Amino acid sequence: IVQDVPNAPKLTGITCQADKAEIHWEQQGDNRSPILHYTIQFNTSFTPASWDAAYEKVPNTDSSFVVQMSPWANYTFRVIAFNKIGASPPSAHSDSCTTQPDVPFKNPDNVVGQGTEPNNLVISWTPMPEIEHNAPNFHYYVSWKRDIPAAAWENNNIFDWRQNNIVIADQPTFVKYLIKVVAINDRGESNVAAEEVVGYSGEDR
Ligand SMILES: *[C@@H]1O[C@H](CO)[C@@H](O[C@@H]2O[C@H](CO)[C@@H](O)[C@H](O)[C@H]2NC(C)=O)[C@H](O)[C@H]1NC(C)=O
Ligand SMILES: *[C@@H]1O[C@H](CO)[C@@H](O)[C@H](O)[C@H]1NC(C)=O
Ligand code: NA
Repeated sequence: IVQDVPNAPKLTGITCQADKAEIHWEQQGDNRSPILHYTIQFNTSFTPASWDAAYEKVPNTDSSFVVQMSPWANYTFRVIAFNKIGASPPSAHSDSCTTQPDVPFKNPDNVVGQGTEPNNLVISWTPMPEIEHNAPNFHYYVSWKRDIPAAAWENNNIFDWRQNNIVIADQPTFVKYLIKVVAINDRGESNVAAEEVVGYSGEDR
């Protein structure tokens, strides 16, 4: 038998719920090599040119699948069929689903407090991409204080979601600080308590 990758599946419909979508499709021929699994890909209005995997290796017996959707986003999906020869061209993309705003569901990862020079303290974190913003006017709220009884938190709003640090200067060398980096948007601060990270001014811990 002469084999080839499968034909593009036909996306037949979609159901858009508040926090999930059910995508439906019909395979269109396996060109003589049984379909092994499907991949459901998705793109958003934030990064429309990027197609990322919503789910890989979806069973060959499924003709529909439920995928989770994050708050404040528009999503369109497409399906690719795979057989031993390889991947089929993608199906046409689905109609879009729009999700409503909510508070952020996480705070930034990799929070570090460390000086780069003797008398400063640099607080850094990994920026959260737009799909994690969850509502308009997303910003980071950075707080810090010396680990001294009665010391008050000093705070700073960072409205640039791509910014990954703040530099605090005129600090004593090698002293301890308690630090927090919280995600906040129009709906409120995130629903997960941020970890109080221990940091040190100067270059040593
Ligand atoms: C996901 O990517 C597709 C393109 O691969 C987007 O579809 C294009 O959208 C523009 C309008 O923004 C149309 O003018 C083009 O004709 C589109 N056509 C398709 C046929 O490719 C789609 O809008 C993107 N999804 C989201 C949510 O941005
Ligand atoms: C969704 O698409 C509409 C229409 O293009 C746009 O006005 C809106 O900004 C988009 N929303 C998000 C969260 O990307
Ligand atoms: Na989101």
